[PDB]
Amino acid sequence: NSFSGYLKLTDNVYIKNADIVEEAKKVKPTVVVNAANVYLKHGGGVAGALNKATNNAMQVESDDYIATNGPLKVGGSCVLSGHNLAKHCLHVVGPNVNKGEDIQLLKSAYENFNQHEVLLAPLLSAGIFGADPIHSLRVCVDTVRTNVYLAVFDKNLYDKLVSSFLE
Ligand SMILES: CC(C)[C@H](Nc1ncnc2[nH]ccc12)c1ccc2c(c1)S(=O)(=O)CCC2
Repeated sequence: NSFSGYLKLTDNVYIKNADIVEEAKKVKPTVVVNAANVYLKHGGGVAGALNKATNNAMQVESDDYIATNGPLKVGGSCVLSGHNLAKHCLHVVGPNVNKGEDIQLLKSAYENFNQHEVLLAPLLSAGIFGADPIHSLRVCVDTVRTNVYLAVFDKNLYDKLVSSFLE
C-alpha cells in the first residue's frame, strides 16, 4: 500500500491523476477495484485495461465465477484474485446511466468499498457509464468510510474534480 503523490481530500479519500493499472504496479495494493459489469465481461475501458495487465487471467477466472454463481446485480460486487496487480480484486458494478440504470445505485456501489480497509479504485460510473464525475466523487466522499485512493486517468478531469471539492 505504498501510495505516492496523492492529494488528500478528506481523512479517508485521496486522489491522483494516474492510470489505475500503473498505480496497481507501483503500489502493490491489498485491493484494486474494477469498474465491472454484471457478467464480468472486461471488454474495454478500466476493466479491459486491468484484464490486459493480467494477460487475460482475470477474464478466465471471472467466467468461471459467473458459471457457478450467476451475474452480479447493479450496485453489487464480488471478491476475486488480484493476480499480479493486487492481493484481491473487488469487482464493483456501478450503474450505467447511458443504458438506463438508476443513478441512485451509485451509493450502493460505493458501499461495497466499506468491507475493505484500504483500496485503490477508479471513479465509479464515470466515462462511458455516463454519470456526472463531480457527482460520483461527492457520493464517494459521503459513502466510503474506509481508506480509498482514487486514480483518475485524465489530468483535465482530475483538475475539475479537485476544484469542485475545494469550493
Ligand atoms: C473518467 C476516465 C478518465 C476513467 N478512466 C480511467 N481511470 C483510471 N485508470 C484508467 N485506466 C484506463 C482508463 C482509466 C474512467 C473511470 C471510470 C469508468 C471509466 C473510465 S469507463 O471505463 O469508461 C466505464 C467504467 C467506469
